[PDB]
Amino acid sequence: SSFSIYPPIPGQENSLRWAGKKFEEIPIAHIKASYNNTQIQVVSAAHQPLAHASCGTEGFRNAKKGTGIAAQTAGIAAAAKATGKGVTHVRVVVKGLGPGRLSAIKGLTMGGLEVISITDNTPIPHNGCRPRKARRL
Amino acid sequence: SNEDLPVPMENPYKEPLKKCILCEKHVDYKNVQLLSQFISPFTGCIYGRHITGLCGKKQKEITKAIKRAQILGFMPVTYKDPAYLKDPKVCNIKYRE
Amino acid sequence: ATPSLRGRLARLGNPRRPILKPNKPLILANHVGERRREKGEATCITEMSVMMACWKQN
Amino acid sequence: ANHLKFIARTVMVQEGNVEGAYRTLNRILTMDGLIEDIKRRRYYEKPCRRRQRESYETCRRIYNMEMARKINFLMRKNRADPWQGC
Amino acid sequence: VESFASMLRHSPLTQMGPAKNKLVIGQIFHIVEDDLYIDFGGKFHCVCKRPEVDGEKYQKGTRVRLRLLDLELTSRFLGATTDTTILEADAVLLGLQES
Amino acid sequence: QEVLQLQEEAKTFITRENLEARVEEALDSPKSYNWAITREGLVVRPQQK
Amino acid sequence: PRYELALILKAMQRPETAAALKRTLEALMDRGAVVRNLENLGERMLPYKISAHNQRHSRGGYFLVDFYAPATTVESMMEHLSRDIDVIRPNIVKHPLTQEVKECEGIVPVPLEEKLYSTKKR
RNA sequence: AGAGUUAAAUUAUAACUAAGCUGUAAAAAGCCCUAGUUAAAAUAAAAUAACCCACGAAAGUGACUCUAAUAAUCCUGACACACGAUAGCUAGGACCCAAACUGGGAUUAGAUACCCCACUAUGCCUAGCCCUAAACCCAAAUAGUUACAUAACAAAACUA
Ligand SMILES: [Mg+2]
Ligand SMILES: [Mg+2]
Ligand SMILES: [Mg+2]
Ligand SMILES: [Mg+2]
Ligand SMILES: [Mg+2]
Ligand SMILES: [Mg+2]
Ligand SMILES: [Mg+2]
Ligand SMILES: [Mg+2]
Ligand SMILES: [Mg+2]
Ligand SMILES: [Mg+2]
Ligand SMILES: [Mg+2]
Ligand SMILES: [Mg+2]
Ligand SMILES: [Mg+2]
Ligand SMILES: [Mg+2]
Ligand SMILES: [Mg+2]
Ligand SMILES: [Mg+2]
Ligand SMILES: [Mg+2]
Ligand SMILES: [Mg+2]
Ligand SMILES: [Mg+2]
Ligand SMILES: [Zn+2]
Repeated sequence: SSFSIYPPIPGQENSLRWAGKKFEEIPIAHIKASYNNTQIQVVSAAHQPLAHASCGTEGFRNAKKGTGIAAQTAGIAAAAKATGKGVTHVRVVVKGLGPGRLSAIKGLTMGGLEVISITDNTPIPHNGCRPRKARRL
Repeated sequence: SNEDLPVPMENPYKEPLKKCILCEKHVDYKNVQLLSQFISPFTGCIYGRHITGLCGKKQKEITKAIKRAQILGFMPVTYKDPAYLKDPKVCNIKYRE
Repeated sequence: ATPSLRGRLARLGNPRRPILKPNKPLILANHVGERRREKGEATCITEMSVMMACWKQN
Repeated sequence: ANHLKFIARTVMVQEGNVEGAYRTLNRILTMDGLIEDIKRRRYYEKPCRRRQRESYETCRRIYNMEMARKINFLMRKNRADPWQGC
Repeated sequence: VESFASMLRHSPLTQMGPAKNKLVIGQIFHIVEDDLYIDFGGKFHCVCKRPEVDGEKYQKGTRVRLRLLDLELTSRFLGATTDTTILEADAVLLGLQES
Repeated sequence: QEVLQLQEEAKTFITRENLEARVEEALDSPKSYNWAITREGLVVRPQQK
Repeated sequence: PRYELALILKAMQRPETAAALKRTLEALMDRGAVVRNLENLGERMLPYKISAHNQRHSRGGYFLVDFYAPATTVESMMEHLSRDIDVIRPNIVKHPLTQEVKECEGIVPVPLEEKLYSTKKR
C-alpha cells in the first residue's frame, strides 16, 4: 500500500475519490484558531459558504471561549450544520496558532464529518508590518 | 652517519580532503531542479549546511541562486514544486517517523 | 558537527568583532543537568465534555 | 496568496486517523522553525534583543553539542568493570 | 649492537603505517560476561562483544582476527587543555584465527 | 586564443538577416537547463524520460 | 557571453510569440547590443501568479537571450521591456558563463578552538 | 551611491455568509461602517539560508537586478579636514503597521505606571540641519615574543 502524504496536484491524472469527487471538489473547513477565540467556516470547493460556527456563536463568553472545550463544541456544531447541507468529507485549513487548533479539528470528526487533508495556512510574514510591542516593560 | 634516522618528508599517507557534493559543479539559477533539492517540500525553506552538507561556498551559491530564481519567476517560493518531489533525496532531514 | 568557535569570542588577538558573548564560560562541566519533570495537563477532558453534552441533552 | 493552494504545509490523513496526521504536520512545522517563528512574531522584539538571543542560542547549542559528543565518546566505558575489588 | 632507531624502523608496528582498517591478530586475555578484552599487541587493549556464532569458542587465551580502526581513542573537548584518553583501542571483532 | 575563439563564435551570432530564421528555429527546439544530483556526487539528467 | 536576458513572455500562439521575440531582439540591437544566441525553455505554468499590464497571468513562455552590450545600455533595454504589454516579466543578469569556477580543493576541517580561557583552577 | 524590480504578509474596497468581533491572570471599555471566506493597488518591512562570519574607517550593512565602486610600494600624527546609531529640528511628499503624548477601561489606599482599546508627534522619501550614545569588544596604532612570570575577577603574560 503506497500512501503519499503529499496532496494530488490538479494537472495530474491521479485517481482518488471520496464519494466520487476529485480532491479538488471537496469542501473546505476553514479554522481560525486565535488566542481568545476559534472560528470555523465550512465552504464549497467553489467558495460558497455552507456553514459557520464560532465559540462566540456557541454561547461561551469572554475567557471561556479561549479554551479547547469551547473550540471542540464549535467544531461539533459546525459539522452538524454542515452535514445538514450534505457534506460528507472536508479538507481542513488551519489558520493560526491557538488553544483551539487540534480541538476544533477533532470536533469536526466527533460531530460526524470526515477529514481527508489537514493543511496549515498561518500567516508568516517574510517581514511586512511590525507587530505590537512586548508586554511588561 | 646513522642511515636509519627518519627523513623529514610530508605525510605520504595523508588522505584526500572530503568534497561538497557539488565541488566544481556549476550552480545555475536557471535549473530549478538542482535548487529544489535543497528546499523543504512542505514549507519552502532553504535547508542549512547541517542538512545539505555543503562547502560554505556552495551553500552560499545555492542560497543566492535560489533567491534569484524565486524572484525572476523560475521557481515557487512557498512550496517545493510537486514535479520534483520524486527526484533523489540528498538532504539528511527526516520528517516522517 | 559543532558550530565553529574560531573568531567568535572577544579576545586580545581576534581581529574582528564578537559573534558570541557567552554568559558563562564555555568549558564542559563535569556533570550533566537533572532532567526536567514534565508539566502536567488535565486528563479525560474529552470524555468529560461528551458526558456533559449527554446530560445537558437528557 | 499568489501561489497555488493546498500544495503547502499540507498533510493527507491515512486510514482516517486524524490525530496522527496532525502530529505529522506539527512535526513538519516544528522542524522548520515555523512554530517558533509564529510564536516569536506575536510581539515585536527589538534588534539588540534578538542579537542577544541568537548569540545565547548558539552558545547553548555549542555546549549541548559538545557535551553530547563527549557522552557518546565516553559511552563504551559504562560496561561492567573488569577489575572489581582490586 | 642495534641502535634504537634501527629497531623502530623495522618493527611490525612501523610497518603497518596508519592503523585505520588494518587486519590484525589479537589474543583474549580477560573476560567479563559478553566483554572480551583483546590484546592485539599495540599499546592499549581493545574490548569487543562476544559474537552470537560459536560464542563458547572464545576463551581467555584464544586468538582472534580484528579490524583496527584507531590505535587509541582520544579527543579534545570544549574547554580542555589536553585530550582525553579512554585508555582503549577501537576494533571490530571479525572471527577467530581461521587456521 | 581568445581572439581566435571569438572569431569562430562570431560566425554564429544573430544578425538582421538571421533574425527571421533563428527565431523560428528556436521556437522549434526547447532546451532544458535541468539536472539533479545523487548523494554520491553524480549528475542525473531528465531526457531519458 | 556578457549579459543574459531572462524573458518571460505572455503565453500565446506561434506567430505572435515569434513577433514579440523579433521586436524584442530588434530593440536590443538598436540599444547597440550584439546578440549571441536565442534559447527557448518552453512554456510552463508560472510558479506563482504574475500580475502585469492589467492582466493576471498563469502560464508563460520562457526565453534566454545571451548578448554583449555597452554597460550604459542595460537601463535602456530595461525601460523598453518594461512597457511592452506582451512581456510578463523581464530581467537582465550578468551572463553566468563569465564567472568561472575556482576549485574546491576540498573541505578543510576546522579544529576545535583552543586557549579561549586561561589556565585558572576553579 | 544611484536607478529599476517584488515573493510572504497587511490594508482601501466590493461580493457572499454569520451575529457577534476584540480583548485579558480575569474583566471592562472599544467596534458591530464588525467578523470568516473570495478577490485586490499603494505604503512599509525584508521568514528560511545564517549551526555562516563576510564587507566597511567607524557608525553600519544580510529580498532581487544592473551601473559606479571599496586611499596609500601600506610607521606614528592633531584642536586642521571629512564622516558619525537612535532621538530631535526645518520644508515638501507619504501613512500599511507600530507608537512617546493624550483620551477612554481596568488595577490600586493612590496608579498622573505596569495590563486593555483608540489615536497623534515620530519611525518612511526628498533636501538641509543637529554631532550625541553602556558610539563599550569598557582592552589606543604599528611591529613583534611565549622568554621572566599568578594580587583578585575578567578576555593568559610581555617588549619596542
Ligand atoms: Mg527601561
Ligand atoms: Mg574590519
Ligand atoms: Mg556576565
Ligand atoms: Mg503581495
Ligand atoms: Mg491609502
Ligand atoms: Mg461591552
Ligand atoms: Mg526576506
Ligand atoms: Mg585598501
Ligand atoms: Mg596615519
Ligand atoms: Mg546623526
Ligand atoms: Mg529623522
Ligand atoms: Mg514633515
Ligand atoms: Mg502617523
Ligand atoms: Mg496600537
Ligand atoms: Mg488613564
Ligand atoms: Mg536617495
Ligand atoms: Mg555599537
Ligand atoms: Mg571609553
Ligand atoms: Mg591613535
Ligand atoms: Zn566544495
